[PDB]
Amino acid sequence: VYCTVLAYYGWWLYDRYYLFGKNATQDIRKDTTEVWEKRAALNKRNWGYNAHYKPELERSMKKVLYADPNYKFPIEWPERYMAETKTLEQVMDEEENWEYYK
Amino acid sequence: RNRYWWYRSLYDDYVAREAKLAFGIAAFIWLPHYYWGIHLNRAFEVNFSHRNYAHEWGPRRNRLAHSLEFEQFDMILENWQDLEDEYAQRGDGML
Amino acid sequence: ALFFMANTAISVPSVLDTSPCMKQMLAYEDCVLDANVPQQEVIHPQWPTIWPRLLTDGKLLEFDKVPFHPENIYNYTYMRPLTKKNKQYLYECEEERFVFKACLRKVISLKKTDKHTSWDTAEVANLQLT
Amino acid sequence: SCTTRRFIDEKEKLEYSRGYNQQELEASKLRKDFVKKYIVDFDTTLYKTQVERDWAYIAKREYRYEVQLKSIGYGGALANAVLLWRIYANKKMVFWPIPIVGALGYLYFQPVFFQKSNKRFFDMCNVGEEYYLGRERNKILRECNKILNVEDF
Amino acid sequence: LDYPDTDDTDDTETFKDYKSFTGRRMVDTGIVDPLWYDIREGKKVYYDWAGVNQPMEDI
Amino acid sequence: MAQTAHQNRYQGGLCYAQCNELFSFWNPSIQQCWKGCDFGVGRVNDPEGRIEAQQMCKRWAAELYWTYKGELDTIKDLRVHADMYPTTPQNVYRACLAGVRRQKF
Amino acid sequence: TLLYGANQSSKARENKVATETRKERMAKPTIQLTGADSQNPPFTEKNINDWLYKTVSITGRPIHGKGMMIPAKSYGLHGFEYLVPFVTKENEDGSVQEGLILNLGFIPREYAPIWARARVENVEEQTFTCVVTDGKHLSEQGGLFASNKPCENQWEYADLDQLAKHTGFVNQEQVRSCILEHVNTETPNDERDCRHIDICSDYKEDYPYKFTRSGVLQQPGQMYWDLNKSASYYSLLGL
Amino acid sequence: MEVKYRGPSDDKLECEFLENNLLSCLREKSVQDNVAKMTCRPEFLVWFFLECPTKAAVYHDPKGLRNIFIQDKIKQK
Repeated sequence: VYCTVLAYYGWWLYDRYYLFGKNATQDIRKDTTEVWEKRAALNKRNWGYNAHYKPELERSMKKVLYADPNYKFPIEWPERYMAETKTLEQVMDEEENWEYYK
Repeated sequence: RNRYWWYRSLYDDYVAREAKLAFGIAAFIWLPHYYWGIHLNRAFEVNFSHRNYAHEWGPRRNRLAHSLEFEQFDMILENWQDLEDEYAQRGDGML
Repeated sequence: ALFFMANTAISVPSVLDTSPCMKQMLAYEDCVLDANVPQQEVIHPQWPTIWPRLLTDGKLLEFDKVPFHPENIYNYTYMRPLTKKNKQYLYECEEERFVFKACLRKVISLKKTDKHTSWDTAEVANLQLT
Repeated sequence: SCTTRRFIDEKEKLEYSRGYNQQELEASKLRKDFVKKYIVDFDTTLYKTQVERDWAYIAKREYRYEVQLKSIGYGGALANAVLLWRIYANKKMVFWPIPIVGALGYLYFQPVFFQKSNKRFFDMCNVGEEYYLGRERNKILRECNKILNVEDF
Repeated sequence: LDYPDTDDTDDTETFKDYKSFTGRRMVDTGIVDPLWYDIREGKKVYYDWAGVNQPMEDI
Repeated sequence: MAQTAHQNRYQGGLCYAQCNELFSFWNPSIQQCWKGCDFGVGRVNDPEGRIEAQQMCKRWAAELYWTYKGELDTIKDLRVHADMYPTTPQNVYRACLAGVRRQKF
Repeated sequence: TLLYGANQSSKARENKVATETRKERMAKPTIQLTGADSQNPPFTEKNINDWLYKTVSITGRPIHGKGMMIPAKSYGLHGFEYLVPFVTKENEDGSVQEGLILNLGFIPREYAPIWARARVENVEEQTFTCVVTDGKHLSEQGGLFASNKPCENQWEYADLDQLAKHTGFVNQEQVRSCILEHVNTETPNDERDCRHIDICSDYKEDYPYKFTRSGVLQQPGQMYWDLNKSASYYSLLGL
Repeated sequence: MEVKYRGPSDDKLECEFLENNLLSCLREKSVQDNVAKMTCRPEFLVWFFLECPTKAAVYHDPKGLRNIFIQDKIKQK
């Protein structure tokens, strides 16, 4: 029976590798929508996106500013790691003509 | 298990008496090695913890010292500016 | 392999950071990073006094610099004065900057006195033993 | 470090050898009560924060090796001495000196090794004022500072 | 002594170096061993503690 | 899957299977596609979570390669093909977006 | 046993009185020795009782090449007391020198050889604040079946005459009179301080480690509490 | 990181150099760097508080700082 068990294990590996799509499709249908939504909610991670300052200080001005839904950061988070594509004169002109919301 | 199978598995030669007597002595000769290995493993873990701290918080403490020195200079500068204001009032009587 | 090392020292924890004003420093640095200011001198909370030209014209060096010629935008960053947007988003970080400066001043006010009998064995209180 | 640990051990030995005053004894009693309760009499895994659990377990391990295991070893040495005496006297193997004299030796030596290393265990609980264990240790530290008219860390 | 030439075997120069301010101070520091020979007449005589044979005669 | 979330591709689920089916077996874009599956786990169904996941893909592409500010916003064609390799931030962004699209639940 | 315990108690009382006397002597401010006063120190075999265990601050140049390493143990470390010939006055040629013996403090056994150190020792004129000390417990630490080997650097106890002969100084009597222990006077003056060398727990100082004012007062193993414990033990054994 | 220990130098010439830099920085920054030529080096300021504790304590003391300011004003005329 040792040979049979070894053959079954080998076939299981072969089927797992070669029928990944079929196996995953069958697995996705074994649970209802609510269970999968709960699992997805449990696995939701930010992965390091928009990890701006989180004010822990109680008197921090940025705490109230961030609580404001109309607060605009100086630059969008994905743009914090992109090289500037405009001249320094244009950058300074735009920043000097910039006006704060509220 | 099967005594006959295990008594002539090793090339039809019988060393079962010495194998049986080996367990009792072998149950105690490994204790010093095991305890000193525990000590060595803890030392390695402490060193890796120190490496992590130095890599991460090493640079941060230097910036904190830099800011401490700058703050000392700021206090001295505030007192110096107060003296400058007093000298601006008393043009030459201060000296 | 599986248990080749025969033991793992999970008891030894990560080195606890016991710096005086580290939390305030990190909070202020995160806030300044939010402002997205090209000048790096703003990392120190004392920049308005150490480099006051950041608020007037940006000339922090008397032509004694080596950052290469002004051919691209990423040059003379300290030779660039703060704009209105930078000034606003740095003012938004004023309370944390003030808390950091207050912590620094209080730490500076701490002096070693003769009642510190535990000075020679301060490592144990600093939690250096694991 | 090894040098720090050796210096702490030898300084504790010297302090125990010279004596322990009266106010020093009061401060030592306060420190020992705090350490005993909050470490030995409590499950260090029940603290809320990970820092508290980790460093309380480190302090408890230090207590285990420096007080529990040392006292067990010294009580066992005393029990071995009594056992050799009784074997020689009775000219046969005896078993009574092991449990009774071992327990008596442990009860004799645990207070000694606790008094010797009270400051070591008390200081290892200095996790900070932000945590419950650190707050309690700081309260006891302020009481000890009042008693000894000094300032500790 | 000074054989074959002072460029190779500078015995007199080293003898003067050890007998000067800098040499005495360097020996005082303990990082330099004491002088191992003496230039008596025109002969370099090694001390007994030096653990070497005496130089051969120039025949 | 050094940059991904699961030890093996089979734990990723149907999304990783679709990512494998999207590109040829020698194409390293699949891993980037896998990262898309990671970004849109609890976000694809939420109307703003989908936009958040797309922004996460843009940030990921900007962090992997040097990028310019408008470069990822002026892409004419966001479609991908089998032989699309992550040699450019545009390709990384497109693979990540394709992975986000294929994340049910 | 009872006689031994009584003798131990008497020695404990005498040591307590001596420690109080030494604390009173060391509480005084340091006596400065600069210029000619250093070249002709007031210490002598006849006047030593006036300056015994007394804090001076003398300028002179130490000789690290001919340092003696008296075996000693400090906080569980088997190391050496680092005696050096301290040259105060010398002629230009350097053949004729006079000075004293300076105990630089504890140096660990690993760094005792000169070649074992990552430094080139400074042998120029330096000012050292040292307590003038008889050097008693160092001279009484060899024990039976132990002896010094001079003409080489082998020591077991601080034999003052042999150390003076090793120094080679002309003023042999003054060298034999006493030794100057390098001390730190910014430390508590009680003998219960339990920090005998000026170090921290991490040993961040540099070897050799100078004594604190409690270290000079400390006779290793013969303090009054140790003798009281011995007396109690011997009384219990006798009775 | 095996960093060895060496205490504050308090060297005469080094502390004179650091104090000259400190005085130049005080004079420059007290007027928001309105001088024609600014010679202040902020970095050396840090070292002034790491290797000259005696002069740092003098500068913190109000009377010592007043004396220093008066002498500097006399020097600058």
